[PDB]
Parts: sequence; structure tokens; C-alpha cells
Amino acid sequence: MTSSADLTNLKELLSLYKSLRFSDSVAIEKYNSLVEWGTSTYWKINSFQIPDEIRSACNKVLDSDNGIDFLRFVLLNNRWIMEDAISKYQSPVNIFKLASEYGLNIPNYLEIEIEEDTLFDDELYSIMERSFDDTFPKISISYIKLGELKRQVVDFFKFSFMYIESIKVDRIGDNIFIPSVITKSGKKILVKDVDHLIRSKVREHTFVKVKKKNTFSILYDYDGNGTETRGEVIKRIIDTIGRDYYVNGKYFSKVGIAGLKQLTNKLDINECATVDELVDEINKSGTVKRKIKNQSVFDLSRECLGYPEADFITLVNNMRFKIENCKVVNFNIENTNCLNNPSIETIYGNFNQFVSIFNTVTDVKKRLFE
Amino acid sequence: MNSVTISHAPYTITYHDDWEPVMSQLVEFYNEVASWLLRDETSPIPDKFFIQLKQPLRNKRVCVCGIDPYPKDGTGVPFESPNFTKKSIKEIASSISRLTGVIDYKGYNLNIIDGVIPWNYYLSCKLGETKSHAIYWDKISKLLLQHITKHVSVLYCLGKTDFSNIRAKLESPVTTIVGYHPAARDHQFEKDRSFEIINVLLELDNKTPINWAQGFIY
Repeated sequence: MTSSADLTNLKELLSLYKSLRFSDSVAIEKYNSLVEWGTSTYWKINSFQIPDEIRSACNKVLDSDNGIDFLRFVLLNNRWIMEDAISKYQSPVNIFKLASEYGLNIPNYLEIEIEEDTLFDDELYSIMERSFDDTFPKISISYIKLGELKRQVVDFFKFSFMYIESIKVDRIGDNIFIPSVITKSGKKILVKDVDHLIRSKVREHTFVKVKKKNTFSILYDYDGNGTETRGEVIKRIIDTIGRDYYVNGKYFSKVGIAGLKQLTNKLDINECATVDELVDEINKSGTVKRKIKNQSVFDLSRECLGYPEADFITLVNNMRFKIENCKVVNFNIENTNCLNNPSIETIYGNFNQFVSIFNTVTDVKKRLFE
Repeated sequence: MNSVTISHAPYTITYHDDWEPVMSQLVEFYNEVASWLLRDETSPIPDKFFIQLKQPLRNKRVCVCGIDPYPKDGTGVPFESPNFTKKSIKEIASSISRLTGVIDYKGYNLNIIDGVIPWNYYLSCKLGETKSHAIYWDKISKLLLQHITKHVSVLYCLGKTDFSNIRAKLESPVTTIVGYHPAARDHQFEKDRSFEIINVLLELDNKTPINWAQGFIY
């Protein structure tokens, strides 16, 4: 009832099971048939970097069914609100509960049992809309029918032209802000990130397409006559936001102790909340002092920010400056073409942080070999 | 190492912690049965039976189910004997030595091999006969087996006809596989390979093999 034949079949399963990733075709078809046979005899056979707070719970709930290949999160308001995962056999009904058990933000799952496949209308979405209470701006009303791995998607909306007057920031978390487009008619409009704002060509004192929906209203993508190149937009908005914010990831952040933070990082020392604490920690560290001594404020304050080696220079050589006491007080870029390079604008938006850490390292280097 | 006092012989139950999700009811099922069991002498004696619940469940990697205790002078340890006199241990050591390669050996007992649980399904029986106490132990067994099968991911049943339906008597799709009695005739351990598949599905579940040599005495 157990022979050598089954042994041979399972041996081939053994050998090619973890060569399945890139096997040859006959192996994959044989495996489809041998998972078949063994199951009745042997019973076993555009998103970006999500930091770890979510990846831990992801690693747990992916153990709930090995058909799960990814998890689908909506990033909103600096929150990862899962809605489902790409599973092959497990209906997400356990999955959102699990993700709730593992610290993943889930929505208010108010799913009307649908018998006949239908698309929702005025009430059919409105009433669920009240019942949802989405402090998160999620506008896709989708219903999962259990028995499938897809969904029914309903959403209705208008669009018009709104007259912007100015652009703002709005704190949403720790030191983090978003743009709230302010209109000549006293209304605020939302966007997703900084790059949504950029892509829009958003400026002041004109009309633009906006998609108006009842619970939320979102600044509509762009469709018009674009002659205003990207760099001009980047420069304009970087000035408009103010000189106190740099751009971290999808968001802003004020310049502050994070400079001392990164710097203490780069020199293998303890956290120093103030500057004299820093100079002390350096001074007692003969190696850190002696490895500052050989360097320049410029090379060091750019190595503490990881700009690659060179294109930094194509930037630097494109602006004029204002210095006293060997210390930057002002600066301004005058040729805007370089910003049209991708690797360039990531450095440009991230500049005021570099200026500040530069002044700081200047000061410590002055007072240390003082 | 917890204990409970029971109604009748041997009045005491010393269970390891792995067995605590079930001991609660094992007492319940026992007090209403023992009064009958002990009307006659049995083997292994009443002072045995549950000896193999003080053993852990997490260290264990396969379990071997011999449906029955020795009809003549058992010890509460399945297939065990102090002077290698009984046939089951004899043929088991034989068909193991057949694959290991050493055939000069003092004795044998399956218990100390790491990863194996030597298990009876009926925890005792009258002297000289077999299966004579199946009317008493049935749910006790059913319960022990549900507990033990979610710790160990394999099942090798000894007995071609007795473990005929146990697929339906367990509700977890464990890797249950059936074998044949070697103490039986037609030389059933001569016509079946019983091992060399153990450390194979212990392979495909990405786990360590079974150390079939340690049970030899020298």
C-alpha cells in the first residue's frame, strides 16, 4: 500500500519543489500532477518600501494561507490602511480580522450580502457611506462576493474648476505636513503626497480641474496645456512651503535636532541633544576628533546626507550664496534645467537640512580645534 | 508534573504539562470505567497504563501506534521487554538492523530513540488474550489520539485491518499512513518497507530525520 513507486514520485517532488521558482516546463507540469497525487497520499507539497511596523504583521498574516502572495494597503494620511490581500484560496473575511489582531489598520467592513451581481446607486452607496465613518479618505466602495477573488467597484462623482488662491501645509503627525490647496472661495482641497502636487503644476490664482465628491473632494490630476517644465514647479513650491521644511519621503518635515541626530549617527557616538554636549563627546573621543581633523565641513556635511558623489556638484555650481563667518545664511539657484533630472530634484528638495547641518558642523569644528 | 487523584486504582495520575489540555476529562472517563476493568487481573498491571504521559510532546517527531499491549507480562511500555523475548520487538529490531547495517546487538527498546512515541491504542487488556478491553478504552483512546496527533505531524499505524477507518476518527488531515503487523504471518515485514519513508516526509516538511540506530543495546 506503500511501495517504491510512491517513493519515486515523492522524490521527484522533493527535488523540483524548490526548483519550481525557475524550473523547465515539464517539471512544472509534472509538479501540477504530483501535487495532485500526493495531496491524497502525503497531504503536503505600484507600491514601495513599507517599513517594518506593517511588515511584521504582514509576515504573520501571510502564514494564514499560503495562497497569500501580497497584501494590498492603501496609504492615507500617513497610515497603512489594509483592505485585503492577494490570496488564492482564503477569503479575506478572516484576513482583515487577523490584520486587526496583529496591529494593522482595517476599514469598517460593512458589506451588504449581494445575491444578484449589481452596482450600487444613490442610497445603495450613500447609506453605506454614512455607516462607514471613514476618518480616512477612502472613496472606493467595493464589495467582495465570497466565492471569488475579485470585487465589484462603485464610485460616482463630478468634476469642475476651482480657483486656487494659495497653498499651505497642515500638520498630520509628528513634524509632518501635507498641502491643503486654499481656494478663492474659502474651501480646502486635498492631495496624496508632494509628487501629486508637483504633477499637477499647481500654482496660485487660477482655475484647475478638481474632482468633487460628497464626503471628500480631491484635486484632479492634470490634463491641460503643459509648457511649464518640471524644475520651475519644483523651485516654486520649494520656496512657497517655506525655508523651514525639507522633504522626507512623501511628506515634509521641519529642520531641527534631526541634524544632530544624523550627525551623531555618522560618527559612532551617543545622542547629543545640544551642541556643546556634542563638542564634549567629540573631544573626549580622540579617534572621532582625529577623524574630523582631516576633513572639510563640506565633504563631511554631505557624507552625513548620502548624496552620491558628484551630481551634488552640478547642483552646487548652479546657485549663488550668502555667507558670513564662513557660515551660510542665504542661497538661491538661478539655472533651473538641472532639476529636470530625477537624481537632482531629490537632492534639491532635501537641501535646507543640509544647510543647517553645515552650519552646525562648521561651529563644532571651529570650537573643537579652538 | 501535575497530579490528580482518581477514583480507583492506581488512584494517581502524574501528567506532563503537554498533556494538560486533556487530563481534565481523562479522569472523568476513568472513574466510571475502572470499577469494571479491575474485576479481573490484567497486564500491564494497574500500576502502569499512563506511564507514558509524563513524557513531553514537543520533543517528539513521530509516533508509532501498536493497537495492543503485550498479552503476557507487559511493562506499560509498548513493544518493550527486558530480555528481548517478544516477537514484535524482535522483528522490529530485525527490519531496522536490515537498513542500519549493524546486526550484532544486545537488546532493543523503541523508547529512547529521540523523536518517537511508542504508543498503545488500548491501554491494557486481560491476560493471555487481546482486544478484550476495547469496550472500556475507546473514547479515552480517541481523546489521547486527537491530542497526540497535532503535536506530531506523522502517523504510522501498525495493523492492516484494525486501523482501517481511523482517517474518519481524526479531524485534522495529518499525514496518516498504514503499515502491517510484523509479528503476523505471511512475513508482512518482509513484504513491506515500513521505514525509509519516515525521514522522507520528515524531509518534505523540512525537518530532521529519525535516528533509527539509538534504540540498540550493546
